Amino acid sequence: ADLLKSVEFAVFAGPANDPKGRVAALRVPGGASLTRKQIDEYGNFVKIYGAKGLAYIKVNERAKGLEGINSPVAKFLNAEIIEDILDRTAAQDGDMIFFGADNKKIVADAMGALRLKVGKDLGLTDESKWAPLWVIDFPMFEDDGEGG
Amino acid sequence: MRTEYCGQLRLSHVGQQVTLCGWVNRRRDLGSLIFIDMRDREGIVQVFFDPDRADALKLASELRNEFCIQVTGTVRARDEKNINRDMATGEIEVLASSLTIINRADVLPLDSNHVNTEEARLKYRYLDLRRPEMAQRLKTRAKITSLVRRFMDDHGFLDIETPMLTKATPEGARDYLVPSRVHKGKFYALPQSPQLFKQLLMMSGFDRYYQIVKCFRDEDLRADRQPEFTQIDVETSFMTAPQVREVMEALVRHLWLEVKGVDLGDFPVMTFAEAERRYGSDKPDLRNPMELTDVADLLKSVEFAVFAGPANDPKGRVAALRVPGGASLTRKQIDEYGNFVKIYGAKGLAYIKVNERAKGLEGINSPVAKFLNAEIIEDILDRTAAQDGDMIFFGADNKKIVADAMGALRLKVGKDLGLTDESKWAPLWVIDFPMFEDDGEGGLTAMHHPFTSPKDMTAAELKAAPENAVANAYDMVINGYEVGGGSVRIHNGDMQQTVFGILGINEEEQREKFGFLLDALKYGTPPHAGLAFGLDRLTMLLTGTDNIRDVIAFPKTTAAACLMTEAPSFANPTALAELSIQVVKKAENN
Amino acid sequence: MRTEYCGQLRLSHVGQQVTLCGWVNRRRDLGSLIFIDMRDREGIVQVFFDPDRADALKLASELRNEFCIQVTGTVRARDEKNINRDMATGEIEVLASSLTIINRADVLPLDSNHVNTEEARLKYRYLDLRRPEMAQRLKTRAKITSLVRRFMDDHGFLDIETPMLTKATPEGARDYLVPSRVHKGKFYALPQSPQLFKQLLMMSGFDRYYQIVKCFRDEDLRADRQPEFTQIDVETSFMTAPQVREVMEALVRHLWLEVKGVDLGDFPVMTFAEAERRYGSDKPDLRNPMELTDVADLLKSVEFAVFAGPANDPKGRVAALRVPGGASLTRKQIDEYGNFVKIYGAKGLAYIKVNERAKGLEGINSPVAKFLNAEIIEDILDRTAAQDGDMIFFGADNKKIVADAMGALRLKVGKDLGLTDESKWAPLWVIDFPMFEDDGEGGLTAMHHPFTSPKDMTAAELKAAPENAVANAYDMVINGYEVGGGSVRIHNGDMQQTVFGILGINEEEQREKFGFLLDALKYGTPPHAGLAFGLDRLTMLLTGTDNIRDVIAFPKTTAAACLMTEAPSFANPTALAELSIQVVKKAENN
Ligand SMILES: [Mg+2]
Ligand SMILES: [Mg+2]
Repeated sequence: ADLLKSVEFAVFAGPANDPKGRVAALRVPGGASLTRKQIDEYGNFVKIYGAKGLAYIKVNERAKGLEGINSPVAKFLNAEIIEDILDRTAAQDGDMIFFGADNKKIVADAMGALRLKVGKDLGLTDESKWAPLWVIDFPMFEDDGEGG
Repeated sequence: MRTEYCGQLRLSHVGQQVTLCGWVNRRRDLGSLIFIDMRDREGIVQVFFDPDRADALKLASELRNEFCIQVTGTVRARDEKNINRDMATGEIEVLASSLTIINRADVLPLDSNHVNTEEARLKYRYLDLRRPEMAQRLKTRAKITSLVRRFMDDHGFLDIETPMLTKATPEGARDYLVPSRVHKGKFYALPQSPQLFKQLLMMSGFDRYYQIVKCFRDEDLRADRQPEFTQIDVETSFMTAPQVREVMEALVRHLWLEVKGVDLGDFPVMTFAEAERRYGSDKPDLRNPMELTDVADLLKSVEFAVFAGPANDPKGRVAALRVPGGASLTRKQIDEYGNFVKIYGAKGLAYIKVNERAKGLEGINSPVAKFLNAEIIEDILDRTAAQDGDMIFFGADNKKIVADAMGALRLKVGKDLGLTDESKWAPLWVIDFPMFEDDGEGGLTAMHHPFTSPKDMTAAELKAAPENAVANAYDMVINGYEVGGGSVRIHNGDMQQTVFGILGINEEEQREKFGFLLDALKYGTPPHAGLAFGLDRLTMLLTGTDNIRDVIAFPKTTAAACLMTEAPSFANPTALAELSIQVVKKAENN
Repeated sequence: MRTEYCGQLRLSHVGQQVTLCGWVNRRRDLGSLIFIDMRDREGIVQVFFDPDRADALKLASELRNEFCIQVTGTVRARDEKNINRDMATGEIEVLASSLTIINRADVLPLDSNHVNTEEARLKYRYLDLRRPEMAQRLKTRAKITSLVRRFMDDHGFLDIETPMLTKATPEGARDYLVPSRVHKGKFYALPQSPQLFKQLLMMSGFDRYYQIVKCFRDEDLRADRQPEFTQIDVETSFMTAPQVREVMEALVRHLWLEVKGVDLGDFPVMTFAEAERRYGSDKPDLRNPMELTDVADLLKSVEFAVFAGPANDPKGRVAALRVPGGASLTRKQIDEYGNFVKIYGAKGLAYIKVNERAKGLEGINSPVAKFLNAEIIEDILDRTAAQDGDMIFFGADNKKIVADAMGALRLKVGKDLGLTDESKWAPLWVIDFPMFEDDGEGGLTAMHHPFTSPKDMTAAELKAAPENAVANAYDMVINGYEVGGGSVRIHNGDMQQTVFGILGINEEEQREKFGFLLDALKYGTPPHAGLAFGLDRLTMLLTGTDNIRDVIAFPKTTAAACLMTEAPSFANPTALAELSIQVVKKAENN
């Protein structure tokens, strides 16, 4: 988000400047080879969780520039912003960066399941492994929907 | 100067010398003999350069992809073994006697035998529109608008232009603003449609109006949703809904005959209420033979809450989906669907496998048969008319949950089991759409524009029980897509006032949202009604595409940007200066 | 539900029972008899209510003008003594048998038995459109577009839509900006025309395009100048200019034959130079037989500063206007003219009365005879082929002021002396326009537009002497009005780049402003020419009207306002914040 608070592109800008939102990037290893068909399916899969789409950036020849990538949103971004993303997400040649731009809950829900799907669909998820962990500091309360 | 178009050559042209202007679509060589697929707007024709002299040839060996050339030669039959079935001109070829290279062509940035992002094609749109597959969709759109015009003009509709620069703060505040250089600080609005002007033209006595016109939306550019879209706009006077539907139906039928050669046949008509019940959609796909059956009343007394509750709830339903030949279905498959319906709010998906009715409870196989009984399952198999082999799926929830879930489940199953003949044309009319609904905080809001009239209510009965009042509105669906809609407007002022009252639109509001109109209704307003067909949809259906961008010559992307011209763009400060506006940004604490 | 239109009924209908729908135009009681002149878009029909049918006559006594009614009656022959030869339905009337008052009507705020101000009419536009004179204009406009469309279709032009949400481009003129809610800080531009998009379509393979589309000029609005106007946009491929004019000259003749029923003949053809040398404008009115003559060459050595000066000025000319029977003019008369030309920035208006060339200088009277001499005056008369009883005015100044003022005085003197036959049609083609025109700021501007091809000058020669380059451009003038025009486009990249150069736009700007255009020219661009027509002017000319606002359903005033809707207006403050913009003071910020 902090990388895109400026951009004129409201699709990113709105939610990046909106504290109840966020622009989330999901880096999928060697997912650049993903297909026109496959991207579109995911596009619709995220909708199930409230997402109004899925912007992407296909990373080909990293150290080559905006020339080294390939993205429908690249023109709404620029050279500097895109290196920051490829860097931050530690993208690699042949990698795929997916974007979720909406209110925190939707981005969490969409990119969270999307993150899971892509893992199984691409077998990046080694399910033979055991991954335990602690999640601490839960909110005290939840919205009750009726005000309380 | 051509004498004919490449793609129109046929066996009947043999012996005729022709002159063709076009482009090289593909080039192939047989030794020194050069074969070229010469293309122009009508399609491709094979042209062969076979001079028995090295002089004449020269030029031809230079031709490459997209060269713009002129050649004059004679038509002849292709040798039986080379006749091309998939080519309108495939039974003939042209033997060139003259060649003129009008203009070369650099190497194309768009790949021919490779895959191109819709991003590149959009950037090189003028290159992509050359593809015969692409040209054709736009050639057909031209025949479609030509057919509409001639049909409308013949049935007495007047083509009368309405303004694009219009009164701002018009509808939903979902429009484009155009700042005025002359009236500093003031704006016009690009129209959602000739919304109020066509009604004015009915007051002005024109009797029937239509226009092929552009419209603008300004929401979040969903895919299939451009920032501007063309509508076949219609308005009539002294006509009832049925009489409006009939003429608009003869239009579509006329379009299918003349374009696809199919006779759509009389359109079925349904009520918004019947549609949600039967198909769980206000836009039913009737290419799918299945349908939902209500069986709530058959289950109002069982002990099983899953059914008993939704069955007894006044705002709940228990829909039965009978899928012919579905008993032969996998736990795996029955589990996918089990999940699939979860996407729309379903908690589950009970089912009854029907193997052999004649044998009774022992004829079925079902996890819930236990909680039911012989009679109930018999009544249900009767209502749904289950044949041995059929599967009965049940969605038992809130009217909405069931509708979207089973609605969706019906569509998926049908495709899956090959039950829906994707190749059938299923047109219909959905009518009697509710009049109102809850808006944001409730109260009540118009399902259509506020000038729509009630179908079967009095101003008082309406003021008395508006919640479920039924509108005199109609929709044309073709294979599950809203392709048109309209309604009968109000001509009785008492009635218009009551609507506004129900709507919460007070006097000051009325006066600024549409005062000239309201004024216009004071001079003997005739009964009037209209409708609008989305031209883009119409064209998608008529050319078998599914991508809205394929029926528009210069479409924008989802982000409403144009990749070729690169609009929208930063404006010149000079210009912003005369316009008396300036770009600003929240100076949030800095 | 009507059965017929009030105005179509003729004797041929005598006998039938008809159901009319429409408005009460007039009402006349004749004893206990009630007569109504019922109206609908086809016209007026007299309706007779007999006391024999008690209830219809009962309701009919409440009918006032403009009531919306329905009457079912019987058509019948009026008596010979009651035939009204001035109504199309003047030989019949309808003996009513039933009446239904659909809606009463308030007294119209727009009086009809009297004349109104174009202003009051525009506020109640809807009402003013109920008038026959008015409604006939729109119906002929519908007829014309319909005759155009069938024409284009028969000749193979495809109707392809272009976008209205465009990219603000360099030069040309001024656009209406449209801020973007998705690309905050960026705009689109309403198109001045499908100018670059139609060429892009000729490069896409479509071969002939046309569209009846809206264009927006945000420059100050003149007399018959609306902010929006409609053009019959045309673009062709593989055709020369003479060929383009041919078919284009055919569409217009067809219009004049189908509409006013006149034949025009082959349009004469004049070059820009001839047109200026002879009439002082690039849109001459050949209805006026007079024509200007040049004499500067004869006045270089005169003492008289009023001639000598502009005659030795490279950018000046001294034009003589021989006005037949002009000697008869009076002093008050000669002075109005003298002042008249002042309006166009000219000085005075020297003159010579030729009473008898049979007396040399003695046969002529003049305030400037003493300045010229026996020789110079003989050449001036010969050159002008002056007749005894002829007046010769002289305009000496800057080429543009002379053309401007002398071509104006040429037209005015035409009406005054009754020398122009307002009844004739004078159509023609003005061709061979220059590529550029001095822009008053140091450089050059495209006479027609940046993409116009030069008749025969090479890129090099064009770099050498651009001011002198002749264009492959043509205008169609009819009676002194520019109805349409266009040019053969540039299909070569170096050429296009070169012109962008002369136009003062640099590589970088060319790249970012016309980059898509510069690339497309690399892929076999075919030769292509086009032309646009002024629909509104065409309709004006064909409906014999001089008020362009009389051919538009809902036009705006000269200040670009809509008195009926009240736009432009203030936009919702919120709307602007969502658009990331705000209105400012002309001074204030910067
Ligand atoms: Mg709808
Ligand atoms: Mg002009």
